[PDB]
Amino acid sequence: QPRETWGKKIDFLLSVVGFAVDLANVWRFPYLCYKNGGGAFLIPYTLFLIIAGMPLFYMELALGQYNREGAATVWKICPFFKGVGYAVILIALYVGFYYNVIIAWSLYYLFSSFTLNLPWTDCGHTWNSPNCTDPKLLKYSKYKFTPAAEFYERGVLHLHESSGIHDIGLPQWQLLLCLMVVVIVLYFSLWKGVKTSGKVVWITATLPYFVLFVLLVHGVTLPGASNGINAYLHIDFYRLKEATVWIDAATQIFFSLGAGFGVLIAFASYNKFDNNCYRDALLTSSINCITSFVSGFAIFSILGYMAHEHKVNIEDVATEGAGLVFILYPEAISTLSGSTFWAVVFFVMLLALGLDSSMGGMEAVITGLADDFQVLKRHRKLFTFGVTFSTFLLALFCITKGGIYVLTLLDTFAAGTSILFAVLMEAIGVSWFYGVDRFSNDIQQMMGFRPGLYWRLCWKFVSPAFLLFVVVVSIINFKPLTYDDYIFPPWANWVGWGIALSSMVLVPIYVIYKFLSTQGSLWERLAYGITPENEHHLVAQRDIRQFQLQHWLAI
Amino acid sequence: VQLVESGGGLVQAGGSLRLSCAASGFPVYQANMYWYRQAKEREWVAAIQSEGRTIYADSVKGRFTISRDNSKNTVYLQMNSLKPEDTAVYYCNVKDAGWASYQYDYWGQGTQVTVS
Ligand SMILES: CCOc1ccccc1O[C@@H](c1ccccc1)[C@@H]1CNCCO1
Ligand SMILES: [Cl-]
Ligand code: NA
Ligand code: NA
Repeated sequence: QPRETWGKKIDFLLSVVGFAVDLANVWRFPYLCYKNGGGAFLIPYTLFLIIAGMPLFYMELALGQYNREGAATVWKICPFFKGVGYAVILIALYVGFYYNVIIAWSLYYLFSSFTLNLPWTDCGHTWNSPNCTDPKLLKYSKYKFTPAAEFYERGVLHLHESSGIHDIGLPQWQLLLCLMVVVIVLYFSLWKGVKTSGKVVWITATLPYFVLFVLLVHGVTLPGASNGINAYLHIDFYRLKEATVWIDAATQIFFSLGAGFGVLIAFASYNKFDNNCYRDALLTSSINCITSFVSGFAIFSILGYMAHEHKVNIEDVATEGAGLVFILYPEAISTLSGSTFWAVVFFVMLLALGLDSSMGGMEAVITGLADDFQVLKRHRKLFTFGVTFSTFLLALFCITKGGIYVLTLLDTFAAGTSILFAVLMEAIGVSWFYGVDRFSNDIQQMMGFRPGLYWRLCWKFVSPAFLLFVVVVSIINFKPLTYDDYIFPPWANWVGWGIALSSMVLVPIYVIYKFLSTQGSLWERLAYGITPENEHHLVAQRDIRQFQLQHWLAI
Repeated sequence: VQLVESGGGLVQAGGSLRLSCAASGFPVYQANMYWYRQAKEREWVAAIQSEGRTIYADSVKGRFTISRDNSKNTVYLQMNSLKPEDTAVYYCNVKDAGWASYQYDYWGQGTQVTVS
């Protein structure tokens, strides 16, 4: 059976947007903008989007659209690099092992939102410690004795019952049920392919923007919202002289766009050959970054409201990550008129933000491994069930009582240096070994124009250089594993490094396997490993372009 | 899906030759129809795409004209000012039939074109 195409281009576009835009855009980018010079932070961020993020996004979309393969089997163009695709698939599975747990947290909060008295508004619950204090009497974000912080930690995480990652306890049945619902939704969104995934993203990718619009219109009218917005966009150009600001912008671009993660390649593998993936790459990257910028306005409207309610400054309330959306935002919601409506819409928005990114991540695995194995391709429902059930079982660790520690370890070591290395290897294998000139010819075959010298330069030198810089800083600026005041044991750090290395060693391991499993002399084996599999009849003729300097000097 | 190529033969340098691609099993008017040649590796020649856009390889641009007849479900390749370097077996290819379709990537058996 031939591979199906997207039922519509809107299906593909919304799948790409849904994967790209998630809770990161909302809970990481605004805080980075506020902490890294406000509107000045947009200069490194926009520059990196232009020079690395957009070029990589374009590269992966064009690669998927031309080769019509997943992350692993797209390396028929450079056989030695199939380990890179295997590493990307492994990283996607690893990331899903903990990302769906944050989705399950959003689902738990949404279920808890179906009340006129939100559980995070007052103390006096079973999960409340005697130190719980009415927040109207009170860094604020680090105060753990508020109804919202205590609700999160003790009635959602039950983290008070785990002393560390050495004793994580058993999975929590409420979070277990929420994870079951999340994985069932993922299965029935993924089991019948892109034909139904592309229609599910009509809701999961567009609902967040409606919710964000209503949140913005309400936030701008809140007392103190203007002060929060001013703090958000206060331009400090002297912050651009610090390497930390540029490192943060580069890391945010790389980990928000998701280029080279195996998802864009899989999505473009279902495109029509005529599709203009250049326009789609530009549009979707711009949408991701503009969504982050616009969501920062709502985030900091609420932050300014909270700072005005507690008579504190933005620095005291300003926070990021799960803490923001699960403590600070619920607390603000509990003080609003119609707090139930706001909680429901906010957590529906979090669910929509996370669900299509989980869809994209699991589609990466499913497409990549179905392209590699025909049994998996002809059994999509069974293989999707296998993937989702494995994700559920291995995410059961992150919904234990000490599941936040496992989640921290995974969020640190599953797609960090490992995914950065995998994407750098992809960029090298495409723009140097396969050839940026060959890639441009492939793009011309589909769109009738070759990419301009800008894109070829970015693919061969800038995006590889950006990725190398980000890997080097990720390794250099590694901080030992910690969660709040908890410091993980050394063996936890070793386990995290092993998780990081598990996918990264597949690249050299596959190169060694391919070299040893290919018959011939050393040069014949190298030629077969760098030559596209449909050109291996030329290796006998001793016509290998990678063995000439014109190939490597070809920009 | 089936693709039958016809129109190839022996032509003189600078001569004209029209290849035909009779398609069955799909509508060519919404399909990405590609022409390739193999004298060497298979080389993309021209394409008439889902929305009717005609694109050509640099080697043949200005000399070849790809066109389709919706009524006959046939794609044509009008090869003008042919040169000996154009001697090859020309393959008609359907990449897909649009969006709500399948990636057929079906190839014809090829039509031999010889110049001079
Ligand atoms: C690793 C492939 O991407 C994902 C796999 C599973 C769930 C979510 C995934 O995407 C998100 C993510 C990737 C890596 C690490 C953490 C989270 C985000 C989703 N927005 C685009 C960037 O990737
Ligand atoms: Cl972002
Ligand atoms: Na993102
Ligand atoms: Na998303």
